[PDB]
Amino acid sequence: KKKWSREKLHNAVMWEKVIRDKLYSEVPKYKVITVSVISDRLKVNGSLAREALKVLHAEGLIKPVNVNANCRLYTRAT
Amino acid sequence: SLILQPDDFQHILRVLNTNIDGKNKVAYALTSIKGIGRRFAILCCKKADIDLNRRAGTLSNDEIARLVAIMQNPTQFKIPEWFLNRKKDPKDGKFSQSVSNVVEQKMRDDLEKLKKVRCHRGLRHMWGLRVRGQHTKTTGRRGRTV
Amino acid sequence: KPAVVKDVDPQKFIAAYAAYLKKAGKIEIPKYVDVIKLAQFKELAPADPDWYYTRCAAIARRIYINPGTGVGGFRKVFGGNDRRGVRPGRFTKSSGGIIRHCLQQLEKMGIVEVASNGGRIMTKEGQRDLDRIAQQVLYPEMF
Amino acid sequence: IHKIRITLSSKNPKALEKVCAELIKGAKDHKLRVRGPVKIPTKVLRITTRKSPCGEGTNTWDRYQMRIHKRLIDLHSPSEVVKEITSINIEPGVEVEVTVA
Amino acid sequence: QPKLAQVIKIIGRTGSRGGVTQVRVKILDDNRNDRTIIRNVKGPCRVDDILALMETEREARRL
Amino acid sequence: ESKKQKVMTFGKKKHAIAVVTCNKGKGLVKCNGVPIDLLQPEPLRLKVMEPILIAGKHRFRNVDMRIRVRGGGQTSQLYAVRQAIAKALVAYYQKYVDEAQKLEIKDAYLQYDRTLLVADPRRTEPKKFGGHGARARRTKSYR
Amino acid sequence: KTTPLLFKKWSSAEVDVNDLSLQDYISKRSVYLPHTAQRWTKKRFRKAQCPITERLVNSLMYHGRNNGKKAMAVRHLKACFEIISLVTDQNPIQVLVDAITKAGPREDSTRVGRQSVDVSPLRRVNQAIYLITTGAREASFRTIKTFPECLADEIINASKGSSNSYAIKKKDEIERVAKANR
Amino acid sequence: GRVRTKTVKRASKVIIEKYFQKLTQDFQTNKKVICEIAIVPSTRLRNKIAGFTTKLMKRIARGPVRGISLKL
RNA sequence: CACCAUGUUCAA
RNA sequence: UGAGACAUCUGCCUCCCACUAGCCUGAGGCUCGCUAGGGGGCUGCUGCAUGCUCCCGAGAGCCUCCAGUUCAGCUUCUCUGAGGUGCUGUGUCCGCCACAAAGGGCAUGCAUGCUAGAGCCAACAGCAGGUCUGUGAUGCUCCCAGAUGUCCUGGGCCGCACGCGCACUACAUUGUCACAGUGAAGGUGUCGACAUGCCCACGUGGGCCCUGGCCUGAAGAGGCUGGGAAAUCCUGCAAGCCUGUGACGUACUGGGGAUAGAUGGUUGCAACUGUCUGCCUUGAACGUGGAAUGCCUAGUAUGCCUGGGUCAUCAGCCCAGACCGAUUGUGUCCCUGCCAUUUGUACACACCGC
Repeated sequence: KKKWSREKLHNAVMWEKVIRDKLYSEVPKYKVITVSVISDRLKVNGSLAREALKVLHAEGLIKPVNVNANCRLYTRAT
Repeated sequence: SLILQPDDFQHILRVLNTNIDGKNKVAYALTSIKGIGRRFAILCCKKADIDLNRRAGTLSNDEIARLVAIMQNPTQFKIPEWFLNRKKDPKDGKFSQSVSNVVEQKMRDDLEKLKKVRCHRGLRHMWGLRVRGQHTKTTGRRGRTV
Repeated sequence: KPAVVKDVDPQKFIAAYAAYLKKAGKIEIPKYVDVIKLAQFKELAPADPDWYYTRCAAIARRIYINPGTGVGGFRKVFGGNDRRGVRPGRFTKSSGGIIRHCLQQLEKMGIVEVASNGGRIMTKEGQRDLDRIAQQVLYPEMF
Repeated sequence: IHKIRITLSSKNPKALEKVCAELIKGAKDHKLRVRGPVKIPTKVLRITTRKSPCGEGTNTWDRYQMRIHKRLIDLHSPSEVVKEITSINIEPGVEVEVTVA
Repeated sequence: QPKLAQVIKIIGRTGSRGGVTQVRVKILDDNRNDRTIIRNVKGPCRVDDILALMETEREARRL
Repeated sequence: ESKKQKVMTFGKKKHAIAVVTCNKGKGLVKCNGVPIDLLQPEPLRLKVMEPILIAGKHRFRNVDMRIRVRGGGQTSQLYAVRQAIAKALVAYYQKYVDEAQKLEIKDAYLQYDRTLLVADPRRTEPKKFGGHGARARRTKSYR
Repeated sequence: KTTPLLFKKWSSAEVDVNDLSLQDYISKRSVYLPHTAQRWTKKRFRKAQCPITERLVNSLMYHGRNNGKKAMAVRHLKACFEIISLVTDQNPIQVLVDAITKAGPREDSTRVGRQSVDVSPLRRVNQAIYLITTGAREASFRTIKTFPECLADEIINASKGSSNSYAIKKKDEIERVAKANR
Repeated sequence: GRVRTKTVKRASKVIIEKYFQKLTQDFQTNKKVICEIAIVPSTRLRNKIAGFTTKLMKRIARGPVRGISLKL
C-alpha cells in the first residue's frame, strides 16, 4: 500500500566490572541522578538504572529528592 | 548487590529449536517459542524453580532442560489441563501443549481434515477467505486497486 | 498511642497486614496460587508471589471499613475495565473464587464471620488484630 | 387509632396539591396526628423518539417527558374515619391508595 | 534590540483576517519621551501595554 | 459535660456535597473518618489543606471539624471539602467568637480564593442530539 | 499572614520579572498548588492574573491522550521544578520567569499586505509557555528521558538562552522571518 | 444586548405618568410599588419594567426627559 | 486588479 | 403573525415536608487509648534555637427498620409544590443632523451579568426535498387461488478483484501490565399485549424482570436462599479515567491485538456462514499519516467510563449521564456563506440562468 511519511540503542542488559565500578565511583557525585541520566551516562539498561538507584540509595551514596512514578529524582549525598 | 554478567552469558540460546534472546527476561524470552505464550511462559518459569528476575542468557543447561521438560509435557508438572493448547485434540482425544512448530503442523492437520471433507470452514480456508463469520465486504481488502 | 484503622493510609497498612499473615503462617493458601489470574479481564497473573496476602489484607480492611460486605461487593471492588479487542472497555467483575477463599480462611482464622442478614462482618478479635497492626503502622516506634 | 399511610400520585401537581391539602384539612378537622405531605422525588419518564417517520433530513429528536408526583400522608386514625376523609371526592388523575398496619 | 514602548490609544483592528491591532505607542524609555508612532500588534493588547519594538524606524500606515 | 456548641454547614463543587460539623474540640479535622492527611489524590492534599494553611492551625487548635462527603469525584470532593472547612470555620467564628476575628479569617480567605467561601455555579451542560457532546457535533461529510 | 509557598517549598513572590513589558502579565500570586480551577477564561484578559505556575500545568496536559489531567500535570510540575532547583540553585519559579521572558517572541508576521508586526506582552507569555511546554513534549516522546526531565532541561536552557531549547530556537526563526519581512 | 422592548417601555411610561408621586429612584422599592400597581404575569417582566422605570426616574431627576408628561 | 471555462430536450 | 415575553432544566434563598433522606439524643454493643497537644515560662548559642519545667483538659472509629420531646427529637445536607431573587446592580468612560436618547465597553459587587447558561416552541411563502415500506391515512392503477394474499421449511439481506462515508482501537514511558486505594450521575426493573404459553413442583401452587447474601468452579457460569411494582431491594450501583507502589527500558517492544487453532459455558425451538462469552495458543498492519477536510469558545474541547433505546441473546450505534478538565480568541469579512440598502442586467426553470 502507498505510504506517506534513529539508530538503535544497545544498552547493557546486565552489569559489567567497568560500568559497575563507574556507577559506584562517579554517579554518586552527580547533581541530579535519575534512571534516564544513569542509562545515558553509562549506556546501561533502564531496569539496571532503577536497580542501581535503589541499591545506591539503600546503602547511602545518594539521597532521594522526589521519587515517584514519573522522574525519580535522586541527588548526591553530600 | 548489582550482580555482573557471567562469561557464559549466551546472547541467544536455543530452546527446543527456537532462537531465544538472552537479553530479555526469562519469562519473555520464552515467549519466542511458538506455542508457549506469555502466561504459559510465566507458569513454566514458576514450575521450573526458575527465578523470573534473571535474564535468559544466565540460564544454564539444567535450567533450560528442566524448563523444556515442562514446555513439552506440562501436565506432569501440575499445570492444569484447562491451561493447555490442544484441549481435546480430535483424532487423539488427548490434552497437550503444542509447541515449537507442531503448532502450525497441527494447524495444517486441522485444515487438511476440514478440507478433505467439504466443510464450509475448510472451503473458506482453501479459498483464502475470512472464516468464523466476518464481513468480507470492505475489510480484508489487501491492496489490489481496480 | 491510640490508633485505629482509618487513621493510616490504606497502602502501608495493607502492606503490613499482608506481612502479618506471612510470618504467622495461618491462612492455608490454595494449590492454584501460581496459575490463576485474579479477573477474567487480566492479561497476566498477579506477578507478585505474596499477592494472596495482599488480597487477604485488602479484604480484611474492607470488612473493617464496610461491614456486611459480600463476595459480590468484593467483585465490584476488585473488578475493573474489561480488555476487549479494538472494542472499548466495559466494567466487568473480577474472579469471585479467590475472594471466597480468602473470606473462608479469614473466618477460620477468626477474623470475620457471615453476618446475620448476610455478608461478612468483623469479629471482635479481628478488630483487635487490625487495630494492633494499625498501631504498628502508625507510631512505628512503640508498635 | 391505627397507623395509616395515604399515598397520592399524579401527573398533575395542581390536582395533587389540591387533594393533599383537602386530606390534610380533613385530618385536622378532627385532628388525627397527621404527618404532612412527604414529597417523594418526582419520576421523570423520558422518551426520546425521532421526529421523522422516515430516515430523511437532519436526525432530530422529540424529547417527551412525563412527570409523576408522589406525596405521602401518615395518620393515626380509625378505619372508617380515614376512609371518610378519603372518600370526600378526589380530583381526577390523582391515584390515592391507603395502607394500614 | 528592543526599544520598549507604551501604548496610549488603540487605533483599531486590521489584518485581512482581523488579527492585527493598530495601536499608537509612545516610546517610553528610561527618561526619554515626546514621540508617538503607530504600530501593529499580534495578540491581545489592552492599554498601558509596553511592547518591545525590535525596530522603531519604520512605522505602519494607519488603518 | 457535653455542651457541644456546634455549627453545621456544607460545601459543594459539581455534584459532591460535603457536610461539615464544627464542634468545640481540640483540633480534629477528618473527612469521612480518615484524617485530611490521607485524602486521595496525593498531589492535592495541599489543596484540601489550603484553608488551614491560610488561617493557621492557631484558629483550628480549638475546634473539631468532621466532614461527611458524598458525590462528585476526587477533585470535586477535595474542593467541596476545602470550601466546607472554610465556611465552617467562618460560621463558627461568627457564632462563638469575635466578629472581628471572623472578618479577619474571612478576608484572609477572600483575598486568596473566593471559591473557599462562595460556591462555583458551573455544572455540566446537557448533550444535544446530532453530536456527541454539549457543543461538539457529528463529522459532517460533503460527498 | 504568611505567604503561601508553591509546593510549601518555593515562593511565588520573591521572583523578579526583569522585563518591564511582562511585569503585569506574569503573575506572582502565591498559591499552595497550581491546581486552583478559578475560571479565568471569563474575560478577555483575566488569563493574566492566573499564576504562571498554573498556566504551565494546562500546557503540560495537551495531546489527545493527556487532555484534562491536572492531577498528573501537577506531579510533572513538581518533579520539574525540583530538578530545576537542584541543577540551577535559584528559585524554580524565578528561573521559569526567566525562561518565559527569554522565550517569548517580540515580532511575528501576518498577512496584512506577509509582513512583520509586533507581539502583545500577553501573547509573548502565551507563546513562551506554549513553545516551552510543546518543546518539552517532542523531546520526551520516544525517549527514556522522562517528561519532568525534558521540561526541566528545556526550561533551564530557555532561561540561559543556550540556543538549543526548542522554544529559543523557535522564537529565533520567528524573529528571523519577521526581520526578513520588515 | 439588553435593549428593552416596547411591552416594557410603554408600560414604564404610563406607570410613571400615573404614579410619579409614588415611585423613587430606588429599584427595589419601585419594584415593590409596581408589584402592587400592575398585573404583570411574569416576575422577569415585572423586574424589567421596574428597572426601566427607575432609569427613567433617574433621568427625570437629572434633567428634562423628553417623552413623558408629568401633569402636576 | 494572477488565473476562475461549462451546465443535453420538453415540462415547473 | 414572528423576535421578545412565555415554558422546562442548572445555579442562590425562604416556606412546606420526613420510620422511603440525613443527623442528634437516649439504650444497648464492640475495637484502640487514658499518648501527644496547646498556652507558656525558663534555658542555651538582639536574634535564633535546644532541652527542661509549670498549668489545662482522653478521647477516637464504628454497629442497630431499637425509640424520641403537644399522643410531633431536629432540618445543615437530602426530596419538592409554591414563592422569592437580578433589574445589566454600582462606579467610570463612550454614545445622533443643533439639542436630545436608545444603548454599549471596561472595573466592581453579587449565587451570577456572552438574551445569565442550555434548550423548547417558532411566522409568511415555498422545495414538484423524504416517507404510499408506520397506520383500518389514502386516489387512480396492478395482482387476486398455479396469487404480488397468507403461512410454513430452507436460504438471502452478512455474499468479495475494488472505491467511499463514518466510528472503534492503536502506533506507547504525560505509557502498558500487576497489586492496592479513593471514588459519580441520569436512570431501569416482576403480563394491565404477550402468558389464552412453557417449565419445576403437587385436580391445583410456584417461576418468567432487576437481583442481594451463601456455596461450587481457574474462569465463563451454575445451584441454594432472600428483596423489590421500588428515595424502601438490586444500590451508597465500591464506574472508568485518576492516585500510590512494583515490573518493563526506547526494542514493532511486556506497544497493537487483527487473524487463526484445539474446546468450556450461556441465550434461544433453532447458533452452520463462527450470537455473546471462558481458557491456552497464534501475534498482522500501524514507527503520528500526501493532496485534502470536520467539530469546537467554559464545566466548553478532549479523555474516561455509566444508564436507557434496540434486546430471549448480541452496542464499536444513538439518546442522555456524570467524572477529570483545558490551550487559545473576546476579532474579522480574507475564505466559505447569510441578512439589509444602493446599483446593473438580454436572468425569471431566476448564474446549475441566458
